[PDB]
Amino acid sequence: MKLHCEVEVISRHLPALGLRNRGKGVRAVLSLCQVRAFLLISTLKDKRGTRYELRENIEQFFTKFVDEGKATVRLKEPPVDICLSKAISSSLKGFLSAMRLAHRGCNVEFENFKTKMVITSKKDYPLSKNFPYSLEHLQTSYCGLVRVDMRMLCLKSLRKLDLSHNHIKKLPATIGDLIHLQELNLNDNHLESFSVALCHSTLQKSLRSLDLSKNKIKALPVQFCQLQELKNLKLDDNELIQFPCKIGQLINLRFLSAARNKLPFLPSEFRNLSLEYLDLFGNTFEQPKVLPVIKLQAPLTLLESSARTILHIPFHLCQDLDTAKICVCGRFCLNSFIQGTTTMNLHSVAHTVVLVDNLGGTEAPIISYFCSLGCYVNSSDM
Amino acid sequence: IESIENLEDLKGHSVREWVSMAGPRLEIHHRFKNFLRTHVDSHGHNVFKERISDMCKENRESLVVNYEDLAAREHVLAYFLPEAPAELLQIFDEAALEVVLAMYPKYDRITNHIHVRISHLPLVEELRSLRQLHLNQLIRTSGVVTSCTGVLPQLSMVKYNCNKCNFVLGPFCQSQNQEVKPGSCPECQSAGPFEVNMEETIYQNYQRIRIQESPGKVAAG
Amino acid sequence: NCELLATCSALGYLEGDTYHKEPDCLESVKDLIRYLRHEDETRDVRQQLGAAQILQSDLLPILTQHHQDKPLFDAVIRLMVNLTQPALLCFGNLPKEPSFRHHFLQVLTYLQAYKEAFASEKAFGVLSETLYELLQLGWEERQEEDNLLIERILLLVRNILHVPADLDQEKKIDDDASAHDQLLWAIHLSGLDDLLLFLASSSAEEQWSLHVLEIVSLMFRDQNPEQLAGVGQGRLAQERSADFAELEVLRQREMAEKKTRALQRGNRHSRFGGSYIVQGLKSIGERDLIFHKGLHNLRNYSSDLGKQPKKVPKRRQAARELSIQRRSALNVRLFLRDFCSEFLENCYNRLMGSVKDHLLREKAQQHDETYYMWALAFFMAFNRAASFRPGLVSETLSVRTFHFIEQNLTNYYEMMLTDRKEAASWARRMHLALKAYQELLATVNEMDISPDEAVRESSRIIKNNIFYVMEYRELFLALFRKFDERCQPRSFLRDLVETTHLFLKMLERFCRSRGNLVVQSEKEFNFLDYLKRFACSTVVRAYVLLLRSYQQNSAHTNHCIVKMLHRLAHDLKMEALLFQLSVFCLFNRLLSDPAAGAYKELVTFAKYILGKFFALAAVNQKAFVELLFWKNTAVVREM
Amino acid sequence: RNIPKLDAQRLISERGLPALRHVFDKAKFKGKGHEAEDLKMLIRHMEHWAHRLFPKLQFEDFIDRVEYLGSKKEVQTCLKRIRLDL
Amino acid sequence: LGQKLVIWGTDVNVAACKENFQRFLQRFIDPLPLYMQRLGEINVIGEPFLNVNCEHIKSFDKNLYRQLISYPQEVIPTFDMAVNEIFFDRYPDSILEHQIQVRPFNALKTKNMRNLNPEDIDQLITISGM
DNA sequence: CACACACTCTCCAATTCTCTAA
DNA sequence: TTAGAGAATTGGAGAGTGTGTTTTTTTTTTTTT
Ligand SMILES: [Zn+2]
Repeated sequence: MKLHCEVEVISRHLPALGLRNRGKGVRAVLSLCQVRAFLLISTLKDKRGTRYELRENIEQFFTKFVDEGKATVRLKEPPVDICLSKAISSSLKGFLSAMRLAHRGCNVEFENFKTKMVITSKKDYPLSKNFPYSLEHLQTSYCGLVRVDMRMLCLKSLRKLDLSHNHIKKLPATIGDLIHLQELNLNDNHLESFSVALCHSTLQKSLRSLDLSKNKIKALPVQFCQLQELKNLKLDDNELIQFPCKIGQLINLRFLSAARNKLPFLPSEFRNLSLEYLDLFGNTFEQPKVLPVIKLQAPLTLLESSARTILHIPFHLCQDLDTAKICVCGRFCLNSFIQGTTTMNLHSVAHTVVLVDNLGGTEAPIISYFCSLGCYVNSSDM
Repeated sequence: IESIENLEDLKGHSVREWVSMAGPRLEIHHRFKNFLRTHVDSHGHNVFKERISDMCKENRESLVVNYEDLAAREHVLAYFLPEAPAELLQIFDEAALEVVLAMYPKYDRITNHIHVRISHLPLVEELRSLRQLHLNQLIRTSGVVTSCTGVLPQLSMVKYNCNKCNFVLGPFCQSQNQEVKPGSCPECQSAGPFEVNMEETIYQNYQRIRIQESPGKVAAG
Repeated sequence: NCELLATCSALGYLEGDTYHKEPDCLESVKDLIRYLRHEDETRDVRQQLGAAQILQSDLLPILTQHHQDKPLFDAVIRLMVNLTQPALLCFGNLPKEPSFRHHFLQVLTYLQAYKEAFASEKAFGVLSETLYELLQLGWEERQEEDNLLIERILLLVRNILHVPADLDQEKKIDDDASAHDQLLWAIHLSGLDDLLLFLASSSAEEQWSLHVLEIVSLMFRDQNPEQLAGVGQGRLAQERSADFAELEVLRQREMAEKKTRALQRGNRHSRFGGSYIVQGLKSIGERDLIFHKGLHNLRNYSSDLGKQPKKVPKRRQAARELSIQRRSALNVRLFLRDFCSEFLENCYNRLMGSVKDHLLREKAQQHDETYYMWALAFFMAFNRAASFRPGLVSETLSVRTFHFIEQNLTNYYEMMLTDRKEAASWARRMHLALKAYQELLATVNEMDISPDEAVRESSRIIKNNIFYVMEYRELFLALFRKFDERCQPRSFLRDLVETTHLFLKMLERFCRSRGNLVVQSEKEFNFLDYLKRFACSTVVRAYVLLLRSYQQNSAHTNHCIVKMLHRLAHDLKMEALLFQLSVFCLFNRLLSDPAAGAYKELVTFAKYILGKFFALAAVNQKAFVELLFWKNTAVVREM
Repeated sequence: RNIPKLDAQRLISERGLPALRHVFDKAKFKGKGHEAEDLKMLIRHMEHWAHRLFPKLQFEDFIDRVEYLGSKKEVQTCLKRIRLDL
Repeated sequence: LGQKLVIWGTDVNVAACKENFQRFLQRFIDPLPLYMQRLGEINVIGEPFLNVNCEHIKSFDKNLYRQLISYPQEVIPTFDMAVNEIFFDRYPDSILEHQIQVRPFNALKTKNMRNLNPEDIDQLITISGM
């Protein structure tokens, strides 16, 4: 009988009188009580809710969005209008049927828990099993967790999972069973590597911010590029000696921080990024313009791996995609192995750049491919 | 609704709500219809048959009623008219439309409303003498028109397209007091940048004039 | 709405001053009664007929100009009783939610409009005439036809008198004719007051005693007995001169306060800068206080100069008195004085006996003993005022009335503590009981003063009985130990303190005059060990709570407070109970008062106890810590 | 954040009564016939102590709160201890 | 307590300044008991202000003049307290609409409009102008 | 655009109500 | 008879949403030139 939903009551004088309503609902409960029938609306403001007569005096209903998307009933009466901005469709339909019956007349606690919780240290409060089941947001910090637990993994609705300053050495594959996870932070932990199988989990479509700074990761897995929902990525203070070569597939990426890592040069597909912010300070990139180019010998295998990338599960095909050599270089393509290095200006890819080194210091080396005129330019540079 | 034999006994109401409620409203409606149908001049000629016929000959949408004739023939309507002019003029317009469509059944093709205008009202006032006592009352004044806007279209019954979905908001009446704000869409509750549906909106001619005291009626200097 | 409009039109119409009823008035009125009987719980027909004003426009003219048409008159009387039904009966209670409260306010508004309309003398003249020609017949000659008509007439009068004054128009200033005053004047000119006196004095028509009591209660709703008894021929000059003198007193007080504020602030504008370091005063940190509010403020520096006071939460908000007192119209006051005098001389004993019989037989409504106790308080106070004659109230002077009042007061006390959802209502009922008890205790003193040895004998008898029985002594301590400012008003606290003062005065004089040792299976007694029960912290806490309003208290109330505290301090040596920090703040205000000369007793008592405290403080510095809390037997450890 | 309270355990026995024991060691009362100014000095010192203890409240609000706090374990135990030795 | 007061960031005692101005009022006599004549003129005329010459203050006490010039926002209210204390120590039942304002002035300009500097902020100055 | 004001809503925890033991 | 442990209600901190802003010249006309 009772209905739990957000409510907005609009007195119908307001529009013609030139006055604008609040524009959103308030969490509430509606009760169809009855010698004669009443509607009780109760909110946080009033446990002792407001009655409304409906014995003979419903004006009309609106039902175009009873599927509960951008939804309401917009129940008009003399003189008020009652809107129900979010509910569940089946119970709301039953409630509307009861309302119609009451208007025909002849026949017949809003408790909640917040998104968020915090543990500043386990000794102050352990997580235990007392968490809310549908928790959306939790911080744990300075705790001695060597590995992430089922206590946080089983939470059904997490948007943010933060373990920064904990002592994690390894993280699981089952952390990717969190459907709506958009923020994952492990700043200042002991991670040797990011979880490889986790890349193809629910986080593949959902993760929008990842932080792995102050960890001794030396390299991310090549299938890290599966995390194409990602917008923010923080990797500074690590042992990171390379980005994944397919980083160019992270088309959602806007913020990137990898300062004082061990990067010698950038991936060739780094040119495909369109960041807002890029930080690579103190990464000890290589200075020389030497030309240690890998030669092809023009084999059929290299030619096939090069050319099939332009026309593409099969593990060999996936490996060839990873080794595509940027579609066998952007011009005069021969094979996907003719590799060298050139120098890149970082304002090509970010509108804000931290000066990576001194003396101008707005540039860094990048992997390149040298079919014909590219090799000529490399010889000119050397 | 039973016919009300005495409109004059307000029974404690004021004229505005008394004529706003249904019983006296229907009684006023029938009295004005009967006045238009049966009023005759000193020669016995039915004046309003001639006036409505001329109005329908010339497609003029407006009917001038002499207040002297109304006061002589039907007293209580003249009594209530200056006290609640908006309400009684609305009722008079409805009744005049009924009589006009009785005389000319096809006049709905030319008009959808007949405006009853009042002339020779004895409540004459000088512009310098208007007070708060005259508010919401039918006054009569004299002056020289010193300013005129162009004839401008004004919203009268306005409809709005919803800013996201294809629904159209219901008819809102324009008041002369403030801009009408649509509120929120009852299909989806959005309240964003709504826009007028020009094709489904009803407009009316608007013209704002400024009148002042005639220069021969103002004092020198 | 429209069908009601049709029937209301069918009632008829007024022309100039004559009402022309339609022949179908009977069936239209029956239809109106049917609609009212078939009302919604929102009382929609009540609201609609009140809005249509048919009570003012049709029914009163019909009642006043077609009273010979007996079936129509009876139907109109029944309809008017139905319409004038009070709002608390209409809705059962005060609604807790906005919609029903709006409907309650609508019905109350239309009831106030009916009360405004009913001040016409013609209506009450017709009512008095029809009641008179009915009561002319013998009781045995009456049938249900006439008995029910007497019930409906008296209920109509009761309903019209009961109506609350409009909050809008209750701002009338004293010596002006309020709507209630005009209604009482209508009763006076119609002569229904004499019919009420007849009904009260009649032995045959005793069946209407409860009704007549309720009429008299609602008639004397606003009045005070001593103030009313003081009315007389020469009052106009007295009240005029008093008004002028009080005006000048108010003006002088305001001028004095304005001068003090003008000195507290400087003679420089507020943006005139300047800052000081008060070297001795440590701030909330360890650094010296920096003062910015001007040098003028440092003469009477306090740290709370710029602080916002705190929101008292809803539960802790003190109870406030429900109405201001206003001096009603002089004509109405003279009429009520004459009514009260003649009623006291001719009616009161029989009416009170009849009401007590009704309460004993248990054929009265739930709370009619409240009306009984009201009548005790009002009419015994009026009797003692002016010419006191105990014969006029001898039906009330029995010990059975003391017992009945004590039982009711204890019942209301228990129900106030238990039925918490209307604790204020139980407190008001208990206040009526307390005032009745107070008036009995005052009347025995007046009997002692009076010259008749017979009434002195019976005064001794009743005093012996009351002081012997234990509950009369223990009830004061029971009330003090569970009084709550949150629930009971300061007027109740005033009445409790004054009644306690009078009770202890009588008991002390009684025991001083003669021993009379046995009390309560009896036991010994003495007044000193009785007074030691008033040495609890709660009672003195209540007494200082009343003392905080010494500026607004009556002089007699201030004497009661200071005499009780002087009894506890000087005679029982319990000054350490009253050594308190809040009490010392109140003493600080008393000493700093510009009108301190007007409170010579209070400031002298304050200086006595302060001198005792500072002697103890010089001997022992821990008394400063002892000031901070209320105490039990630290009153002796400090000693 | 740590919103403070005038409760039985934060400050009443920490910056409160132990300091109130010392507040009047250097007081300057002058005895009989001067009770008014002696009380003014007393009220000023008590008000200053209360302000430095809990600065959020006015003095009478502080008094009405601390009188309620007089019923609590810590407060009366400290009161008896101060009565006895230290 | 007034004796504990010092002007903020100034090391000048308000009570000592008040006493110095009181003895100035009591003992300065030679513009050719000077200012008690002005107090009597206030008493009979009913105008709540006292004009005082800063050169007289300087010649009586250089340090008091330096305090007045440097810290007028505190020193001038201190002088108001001093003069009102003297005036109502005398003439005990005379009634005034307001407390007296001390109005120190230099007979001639100390500065001109072009040379006013931020060094002169919250400082007593005298300037000539139209 | 964008940086301050102005206003509403929600959650959190601190106080008071109720029932029990010292 | 006091007061302390557990449950429910109220105060207000703060998170989130929406609104408002940064003398000059040419030409006419009446009266006075
Ligand atoms: Zn829409």
